[PDB]
Amino acid sequence: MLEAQVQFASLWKRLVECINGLVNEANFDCNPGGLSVQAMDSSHVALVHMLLRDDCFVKYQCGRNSILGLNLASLSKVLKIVDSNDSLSLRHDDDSDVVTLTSENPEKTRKCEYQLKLLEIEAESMGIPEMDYRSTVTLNSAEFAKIVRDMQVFGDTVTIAISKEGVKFSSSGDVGQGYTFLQAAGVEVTMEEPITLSFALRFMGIFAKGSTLSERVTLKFAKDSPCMVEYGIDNVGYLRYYLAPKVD
Amino acid sequence: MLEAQVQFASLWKRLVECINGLVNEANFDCNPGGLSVQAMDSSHVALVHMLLRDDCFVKYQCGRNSILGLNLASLSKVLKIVDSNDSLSLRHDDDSDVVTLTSENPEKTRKCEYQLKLLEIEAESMGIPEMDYRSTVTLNSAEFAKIVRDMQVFGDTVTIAISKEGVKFSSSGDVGQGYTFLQAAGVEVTMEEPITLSFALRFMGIFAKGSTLSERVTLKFAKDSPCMVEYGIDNVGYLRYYLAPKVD
Amino acid sequence: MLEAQVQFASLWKRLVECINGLVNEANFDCNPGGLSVQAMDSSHVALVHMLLRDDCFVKYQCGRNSILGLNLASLSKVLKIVDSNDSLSLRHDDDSDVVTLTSENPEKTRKCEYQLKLLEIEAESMGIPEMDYRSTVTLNSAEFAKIVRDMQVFGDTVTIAISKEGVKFSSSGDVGQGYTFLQAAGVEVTMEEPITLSFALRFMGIFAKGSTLSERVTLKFAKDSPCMVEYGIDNVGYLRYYLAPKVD
Ligand SMILES: NC(=[NH2+])NCCC[C@H](N)C(=O)O
Repeated sequence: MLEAQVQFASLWKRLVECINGLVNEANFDCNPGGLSVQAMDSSHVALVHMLLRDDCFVKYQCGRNSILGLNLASLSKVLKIVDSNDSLSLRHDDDSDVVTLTSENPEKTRKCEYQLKLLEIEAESMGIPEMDYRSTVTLNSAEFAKIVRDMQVFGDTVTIAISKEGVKFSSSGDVGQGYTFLQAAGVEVTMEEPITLSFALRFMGIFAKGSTLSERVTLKFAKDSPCMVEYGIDNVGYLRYYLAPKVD
Repeated sequence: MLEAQVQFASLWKRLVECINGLVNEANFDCNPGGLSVQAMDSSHVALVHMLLRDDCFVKYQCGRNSILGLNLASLSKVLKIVDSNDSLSLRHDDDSDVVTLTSENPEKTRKCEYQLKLLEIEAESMGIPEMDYRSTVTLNSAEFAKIVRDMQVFGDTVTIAISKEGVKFSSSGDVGQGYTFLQAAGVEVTMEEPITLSFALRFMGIFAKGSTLSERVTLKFAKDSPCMVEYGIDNVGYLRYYLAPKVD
Repeated sequence: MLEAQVQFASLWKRLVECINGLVNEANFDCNPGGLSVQAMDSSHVALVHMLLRDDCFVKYQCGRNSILGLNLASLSKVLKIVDSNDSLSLRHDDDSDVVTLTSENPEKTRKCEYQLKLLEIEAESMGIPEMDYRSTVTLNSAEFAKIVRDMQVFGDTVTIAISKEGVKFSSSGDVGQGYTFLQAAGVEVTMEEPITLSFALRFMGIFAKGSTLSERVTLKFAKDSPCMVEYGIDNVGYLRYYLAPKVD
């Protein structure tokens, strides 16, 4: 059986939101190292990889590796009612077809218990592309979020140009033609060459909801290669998205 | 001939929003002892009693045991645009066919006068449930209101277990099962029975709007009988809702 | 070679907003006088004159006098993404098909630059009553706004009645009848004959959105005259609406 208590459900609420944006069901891999969702979107273009490390939690027990299919829709619909500042313990007793969240008040005056059915989740097609990333750029997560919401009013394909002295997000639509430019303030560009990719803005949008977790996001790029955008969870996990460049 | 000025219009606004959830039109029973609204919902499962005692107001004139039929659709739409912190004078002149709401700011610089046509509404047979209740829980009005929204993500029916330990709202549906357990002292049980009934959340919802009126709420239960939810309005009135149990 | 840099873009934002209320597109007359929009709604009942004198900018520049046709909806969408507290340099160049907006922060570490197609629009045919204005009445822009959306719960014709006592805003319909009355010698009435006209609230609504600019608002009237509602952009320009009265 697995047991994993978070001090503040804050985290789970902020986390499941991000990943429910990409996929409506995902397998949690629970080894003793910690919890680990790694799923693809249905178009096989974007991949989430989240790791919560054991020291993320106040209580963690997972003797042997169980895999739990959860419906992230339902999980979302529940965590939406769990209070920010309540604790949330997630258990599964090994034989059962259910997982169980339990939410206590600091002052123990109120206890909530919800239980969700597990699923058989079919395809773990996967393949964490991890190549070598030449170009990097790091910025206030919420700025990144605004910039994709901004580029969205124009077209549906942000074009990111990276150069010694800053980064240029450009889009184009019927409304006209935008560009936001961030001078290398703040904004830690640190590349090897000039480098320009483009990207489905739908997905950048799903990823940018990341800003709920980390003051700062990091985008990593390489030619012909999936960008990765990584949100650091404290020093106790990562939410990490990869997305195929647009070509054709 | 009647006039009822209240100092802070907030009271009227919050009240009409409360009973408007349940019914579209209702009779404003005006005695020398106070205003009373008694009204059953169209599906005959659910009752409002609303009393505002004579002291609740500032001016309150009413010899005659005079009645008023009022379109709460209309009344609500008007009270919407009346400043929370303005005076609201409800007047009806020796047999008009219209009520007049009149409104002034403290500084007497703005005056608002609204006129509503009255209805004939048959005073409903309905009558109040007769039971004395031996099982009472009192809890924070807003925690109550949260727990219905909470439970409604699962089902359309909520089971309320009263026990010396405390009340336990359970519900179930497609998403899965939940409950919210409260402990006694937040919460004031007065049981003498392992008594546990079930109820329509559509209605528990409508009721819990009561939170706008009173920081606490009392629920009363008789074995196989209508529950009452009471919202004390200062010590100058009550809003009382009664609802039928779900049974076999 | 037009250039028109405001310092706080919130003005461009708050303006286009008001006037987009009335028309989807509008010519921007750019004398070295300054920018002026002049335009009519589809139904040719209502008129917008706005003028920003050159003193209004921090870098005006306009040798000759170009007209600029703009899709206001396209411009409004772009201006929604622009930060209140940034630069906003406008700019047409000779024979050029496209105008260009250009935000930049105080801290000069984020250049934004957008590019809209110009339209061709049949220059304004009907062009200002240019009247006396017998009756006047100034009052808080925000209260005026409140009062129109008040009278909208009733009907969609407001009857404005002025005497020296104050100004009554009357309105009737299915719900009933309201009148909001304000008092003089903070309501700056002053007429030369009590008169009382009527108007479409549809349009008073669209106007009132000017409350975002001037804190006060001046209404002017005259028997069977196109009323006007003025809004000083403090003193670096104005925004003027004119509306045909409803007549018998
Ligand atoms: N668009 C992608 N995510 N492509 C990834 C490469 C192909 C395949 N997933 C593999 O590496 O085995």
